[PDB]
Amino acid sequence: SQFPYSSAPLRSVKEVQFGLLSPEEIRAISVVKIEYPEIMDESRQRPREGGLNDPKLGSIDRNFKCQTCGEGMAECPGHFGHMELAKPVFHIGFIPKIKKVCECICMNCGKLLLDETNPTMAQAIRIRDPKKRFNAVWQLCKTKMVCEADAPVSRGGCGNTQPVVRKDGMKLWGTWKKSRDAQPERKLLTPGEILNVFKHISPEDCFRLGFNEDYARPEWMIITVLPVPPPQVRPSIAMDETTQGQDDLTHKLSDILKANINVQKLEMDGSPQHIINEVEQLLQFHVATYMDNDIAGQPQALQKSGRPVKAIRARLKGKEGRLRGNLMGKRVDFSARTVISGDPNLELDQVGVPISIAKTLSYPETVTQYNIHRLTEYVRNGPNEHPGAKYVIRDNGDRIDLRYHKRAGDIVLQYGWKVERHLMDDDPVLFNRQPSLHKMSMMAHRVKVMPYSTFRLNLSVTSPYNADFDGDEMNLHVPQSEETRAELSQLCAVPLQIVSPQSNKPVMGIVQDTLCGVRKMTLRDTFIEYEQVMNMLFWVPSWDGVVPQ
Amino acid sequence: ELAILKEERTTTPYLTKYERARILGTRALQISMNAPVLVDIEGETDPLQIAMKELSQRKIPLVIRRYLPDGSYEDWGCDELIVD
Amino acid sequence: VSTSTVGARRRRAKQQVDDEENATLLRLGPEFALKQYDHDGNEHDLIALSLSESRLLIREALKARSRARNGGVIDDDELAKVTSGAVANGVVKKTLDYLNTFARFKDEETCTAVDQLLHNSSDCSVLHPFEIAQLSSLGCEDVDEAITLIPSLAAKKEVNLQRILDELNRLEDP
Amino acid sequence: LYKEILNVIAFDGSYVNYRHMALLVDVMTSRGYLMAITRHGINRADTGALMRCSFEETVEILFEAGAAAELDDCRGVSENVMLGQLAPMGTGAFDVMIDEKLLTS
Amino acid sequence: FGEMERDCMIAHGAAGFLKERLMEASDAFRVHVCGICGLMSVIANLKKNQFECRSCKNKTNIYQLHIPYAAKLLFQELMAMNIAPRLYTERSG
Amino acid sequence: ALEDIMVHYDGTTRNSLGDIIQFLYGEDGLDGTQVERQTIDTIPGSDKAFHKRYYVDLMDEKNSIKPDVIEYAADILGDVELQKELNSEYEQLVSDRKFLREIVFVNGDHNWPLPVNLRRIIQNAQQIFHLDRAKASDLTIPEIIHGVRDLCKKLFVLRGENELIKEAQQNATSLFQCLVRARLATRRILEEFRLNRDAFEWVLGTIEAQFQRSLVHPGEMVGVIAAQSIGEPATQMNVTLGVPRLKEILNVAKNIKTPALTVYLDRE
Amino acid sequence: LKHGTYEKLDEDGLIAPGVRVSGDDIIIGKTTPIPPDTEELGQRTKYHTKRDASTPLRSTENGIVDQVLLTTNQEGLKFVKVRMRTTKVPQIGDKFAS
Amino acid sequence: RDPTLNKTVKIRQGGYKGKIGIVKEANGDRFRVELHNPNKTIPIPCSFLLIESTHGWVPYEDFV
Amino acid sequence: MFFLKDLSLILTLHPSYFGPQMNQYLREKLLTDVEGTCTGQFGYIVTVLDGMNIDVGKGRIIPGSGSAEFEVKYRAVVWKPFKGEVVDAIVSNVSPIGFFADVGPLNVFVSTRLIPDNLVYNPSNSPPAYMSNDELITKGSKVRLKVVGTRTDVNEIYAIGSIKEDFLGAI
RNA sequence: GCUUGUGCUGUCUUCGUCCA
Ligand SMILES: [Mg+2]
Ligand SMILES: [Zn+2]
Ligand SMILES: [Zn+2]
Ligand SMILES: [Zn+2]
Repeated sequence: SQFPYSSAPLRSVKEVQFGLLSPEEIRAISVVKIEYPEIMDESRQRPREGGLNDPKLGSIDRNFKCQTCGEGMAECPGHFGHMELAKPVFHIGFIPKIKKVCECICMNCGKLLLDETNPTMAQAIRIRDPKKRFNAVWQLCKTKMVCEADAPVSRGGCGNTQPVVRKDGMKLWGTWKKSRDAQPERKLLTPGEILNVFKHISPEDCFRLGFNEDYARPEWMIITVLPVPPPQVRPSIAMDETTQGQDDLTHKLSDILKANINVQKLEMDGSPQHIINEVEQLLQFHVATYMDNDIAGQPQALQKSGRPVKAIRARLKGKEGRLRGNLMGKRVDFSARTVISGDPNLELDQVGVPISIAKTLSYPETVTQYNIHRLTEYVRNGPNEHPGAKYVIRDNGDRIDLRYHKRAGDIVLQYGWKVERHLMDDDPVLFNRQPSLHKMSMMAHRVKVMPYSTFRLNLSVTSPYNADFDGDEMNLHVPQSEETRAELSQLCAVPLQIVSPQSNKPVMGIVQDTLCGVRKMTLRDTFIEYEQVMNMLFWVPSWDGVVPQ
Repeated sequence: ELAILKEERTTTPYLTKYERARILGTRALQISMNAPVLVDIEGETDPLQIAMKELSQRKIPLVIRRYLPDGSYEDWGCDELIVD
Repeated sequence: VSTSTVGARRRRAKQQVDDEENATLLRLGPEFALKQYDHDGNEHDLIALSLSESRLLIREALKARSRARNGGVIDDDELAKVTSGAVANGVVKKTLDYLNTFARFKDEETCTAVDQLLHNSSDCSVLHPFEIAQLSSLGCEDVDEAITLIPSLAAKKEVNLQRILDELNRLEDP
Repeated sequence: LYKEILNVIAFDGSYVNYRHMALLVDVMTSRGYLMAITRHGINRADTGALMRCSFEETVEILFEAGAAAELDDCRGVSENVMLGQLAPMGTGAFDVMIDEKLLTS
Repeated sequence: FGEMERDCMIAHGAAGFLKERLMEASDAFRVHVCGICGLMSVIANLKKNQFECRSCKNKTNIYQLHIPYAAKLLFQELMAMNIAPRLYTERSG
Repeated sequence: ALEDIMVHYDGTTRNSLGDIIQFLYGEDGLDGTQVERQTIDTIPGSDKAFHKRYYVDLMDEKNSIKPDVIEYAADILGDVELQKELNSEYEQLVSDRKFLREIVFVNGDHNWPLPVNLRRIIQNAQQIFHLDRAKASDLTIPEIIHGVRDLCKKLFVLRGENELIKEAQQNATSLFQCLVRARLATRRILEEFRLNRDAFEWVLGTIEAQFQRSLVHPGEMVGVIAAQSIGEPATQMNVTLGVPRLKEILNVAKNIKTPALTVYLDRE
Repeated sequence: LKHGTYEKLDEDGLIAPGVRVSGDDIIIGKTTPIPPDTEELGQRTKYHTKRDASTPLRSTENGIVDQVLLTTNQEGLKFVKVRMRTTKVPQIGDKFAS
Repeated sequence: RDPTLNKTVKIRQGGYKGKIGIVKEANGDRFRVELHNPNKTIPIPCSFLLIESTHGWVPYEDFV
Repeated sequence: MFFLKDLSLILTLHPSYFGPQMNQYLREKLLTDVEGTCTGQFGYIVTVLDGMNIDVGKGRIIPGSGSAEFEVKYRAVVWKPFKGEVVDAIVSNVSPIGFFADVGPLNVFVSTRLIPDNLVYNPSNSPPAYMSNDELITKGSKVRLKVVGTRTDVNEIYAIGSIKEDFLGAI
């Protein structure tokens, strides 16, 4: 209930369908066309329309609103633009796949070099998996080096000899055995030509190759129009109090747009083919290093400082990448960390929590008729006294900050509101020590609020945590809901974890001086007098009040 | 289609620990959001304790839908599952 | 708000000309196609309703709801006031007035005879239900008038349109 | 394979329950051939693209999934974790419905 | 809350706690998706109460999802590399 | 590798695709925290000791049940139906001994992790019902035979009436039924434990309930638990061994450091 | 401006030695000029021309100001250093070794 | 706004009698006063204070 | 034109209503939220057949919020105009720019550019009307018009008619 | 007659802490 109301029904994701983006789709989902390299209009605010920071792409500022959806910075997701390229270029990630498809089909009449008449081809057709189907078809048709004008009755073949295609850098060379020996010519296979050849491939041949007519079409691996990400993807940073530095992606897009304008102007005005080749290779290099700057066998694109450019690919890989670093694991709220100490006078499932940590952390409790008096007492106490509270949440979701409220003593609570009270005794919390090698490294304890700045543990739980009190630190996580509290108290609680499934034996025992003392005290020649016996019997919480003979 | 008739239910007749935890959490949340209680509470105030009391007396008005790997499901009432 | 029983309809690349709504071309769109599916997934035909059939159905449903809400114990105003919602009350009042001022058949037996004539006829076995509803609703008098008002009937020249119209006028209470 | 793993584990006196190593070698031999616990073994499966990319070779897996028009059915735990949804495990392996029949009492 | 802690919470079977940690205690975000193309290209003006996917040219088949902001960022970065991740709220078969 | 493996409501172990990894988790469908080391009493010893411990002859007077342990000691000799019941029990025990000694455990090891600690249940029954003193027992032999036989068909791991389900259910409880029959033998119950009727019914009910409580729960993420249970010892640790050998095994290396054969010769 | 206090600063924008300081309190007051907005529509003495760039004390620390240094840098602008002093008494959770 | 914020104050009653402080937060009677030597801030009712003026220490009522 | 359609609605119920009267309360909530509404995809929903015997099924508890979600399937009478369709109407207002008619709950606007020239608007007439030598169309007069265009709003439908063709105008 | 202001960089490098 932290989001403003929307009449769209709320559903969950059941399927993710992958595929390539078509140029028609890129143009259709775009809201503006990007054609001006200059970021700023006149260095007097109000960024230029049609530039890389167009206000229709979205708002990343507090006081400004998006001109496309009208929402604020918190709610606007950002909108895409497009950038028409003067000449088509290869997508750096699909170049070997383009090469294999070029091998699979005929460069003149866009048809597979073999038909279903060959039984091996029929068997290659039969496998449902597109990857394996493509692999089999490629393993067959790679050998075939000549289009067949007639059936091996005309299959539509043009009869031309299929060239040998070899990759060098991002440039494909097609060596034709032109008509024992002769002079063969190797001519550059420009992206436009391969795009035109792919465009004539029939849907059924496309299906035979493992591509899909609806989602993954072979000519969509050639970039003819580039989608422009919104500013939320590439935010600017404030280097100092005055100057603000642009993101790497914004600079790379500026380079791409300058190269595009260069190619267009060069083609329009006057065309020496060598200069066209140079500038178009520069454009191809910019588009390739915008997506992948770790290309083997060529120098990286560098910044003016000499550091390499941070490409989109490098944002998604590694420990600090998007997946590992922000989706499979992330930083979370409602957590605490401090040094741990031992406490012989704590229960096995209890944890001692400093008062400052209990004041900082909170749990949102719903106001009912069973707890309204206690909750309003907490609200009267305020955010600086324990037991107190920090916020009152209305049904509509408006928070009342009790720090800056001059009439907190005149706040009346209604049923259904939420009070973010301080951490209290017997609240279940999750406790954790890194590295978490097994599931007994995270267990649910009960809170006891105590003085001094350490966490306190019973000494029998130091074995599953593999912890000692010579400087170790441990983390604490506070559940924020009734269901989550029930899950912690009924599944992860310390007593339920005494016996481990790894070796069907307990993981917690009597240790250290309790073990030494229990050995010393149970020796045959240990005798105790009546007064000490009375003290030890009274020390037992479960003692029934009957002194043994 | 996907539903399985009550006579040919083959899943375990006992409440598992995950089902018990989820049912207690959901019932506690509902009680804390002003849902009618089906048991007589003497002096209990905590929603989780009231939910546990409801579970012990087989008075929780919830149904567990257990999913099979093929897609079919069986519907079990909280009052007809044995709880330890 | 309400969702139809027809789902899916995901993204593709081909575009068709049978997508725009058009009464003349008998292109009623996917949600009003000739073939429908019920809650059980069985085959179902599109159910058109003339003003007589619609008026009978709304009167029957409204009086059944009024009788049910009153513990099982005729005026249009009170019957409209039975429903809840001021905007709903206005909408049902407007529909009741429109149906009343253009009711071709106010009798159940006349409506039943009209429906049987327009359904069991051999010529009408090919007629679209929308065409049947339009013919029973508009109350046309001439074949040329019906063709001009309903362009779809121009291509179906194997229909005894004139005698069916005369039978409809005969069944119509003067 | 179980004998070798048991030898390695039990040499230094440690003990592990049989079912864990049984499950490990059953995963390693379920496909009819030996599947190594590597990217060459794990990521050559029919599992979802989002689940496979989160282990290793993220960008290559995503490019292959795009070019092959793969459909991820979102049944694994990793897909629901990275989509912020209730994973179909533990307390999320079932649904809870409201019992109208019992409420009449 | 790293990956090993995530595996420990999976081993405990506490799916609700894991979902709450990774969404409510972190980057919880709300997006709108077209019901046809499955893309995050809906232009929603919530106070004007008007939704539209201009590409698919539809105003009625639109849903809202609760996803991590990092997932939204990942999908937008994938879209920048010409990949189309389409999120659908129903299964097909 | 093991993250998406979960036990399902039909008892099978499957991955995210629904492919079956195990038709029953742990081949017994039990939880890893619910088993303890117990001895199977039919495996060790000699044939003379086994015969002395388990065989009850109602004809020979010096190889029968003692007369001070049963109140019906008079009208017991000479019966033939009861002798047939005792012979059926002994043949079942001999079949169990053959099975365990020849197929399952060939080196004679008999201390294995199993569920439901029977010794603890027996001594609990003795303490609760005060089974001390030389008082004769009112527990008839057919009651013992039928109680044990019925108990050995109520240990439900899988529910259903299909023949494959019954075959899998009988397979899953073979070792535990061998343990129960080895412990709850007629001569043992009458002489070593000295149970009465109430104690016997309590033991049977307790065995059934505790076996029901030891089954694995559907929804368990046993793959992650197995992964952690294998990786945890690896943290605390001429043939290559240890972590390099574990790496060789998990990577399925073609050229291992120390290849070797174990060649066994014929007896002579 | 920031949420901390500014009453402990002197006329020259610097705190004096011997003053108690808590977390977030401002110890160095600094401003940078900003081109004024359309506030020349009439704001007699309350039109903003500066942006605050002050230095607060660390939120987790508190102590006494011990010494304040004022000099000029290599280029020729002013340059300040403020030293804070506090006493740390041993307590539960402090690390010792032989 | 109270006229006692950011002003030197002295405590006249309770367990902190005769300690010099500075008023930091004042909402309803429970003035928050930081203590000059103990690095801490404590709540205190307005009745227990003494606000400094140009002519000795003045009580709370006699100053506002 | 009226039709019979099988419609579905998603109904969310707060836990405070989890009582024996849950089914009937859901029925009345469905009736209040469906009767009289106007959806552009379907048109106008006028009544729901068998309104007191609608199956509601079993509601699913939403994880993290407690509220139950119900899937209610029902059959209702729905009216929706189509492009190029001729229907009757009743004039509701007369203006120099054209006349506004009512077709049930739908209001149809016809501009003068879709009206024949001989039907000159007479503002001096009592009441004001678009009249010709042999035709006189005013407030409350029966008119037969052909729907040319339909404009869809969030929860409203705007239709545009024409009377310039044959067999149209006054009736 | 006089009313209290409402927040924060990025990228590398080095040195450390607790396990292993
Ligand atoms: Mg240590
Ligand atoms: Zn926007
Ligand atoms: Zn060819
Ligand atoms: Zn769309």
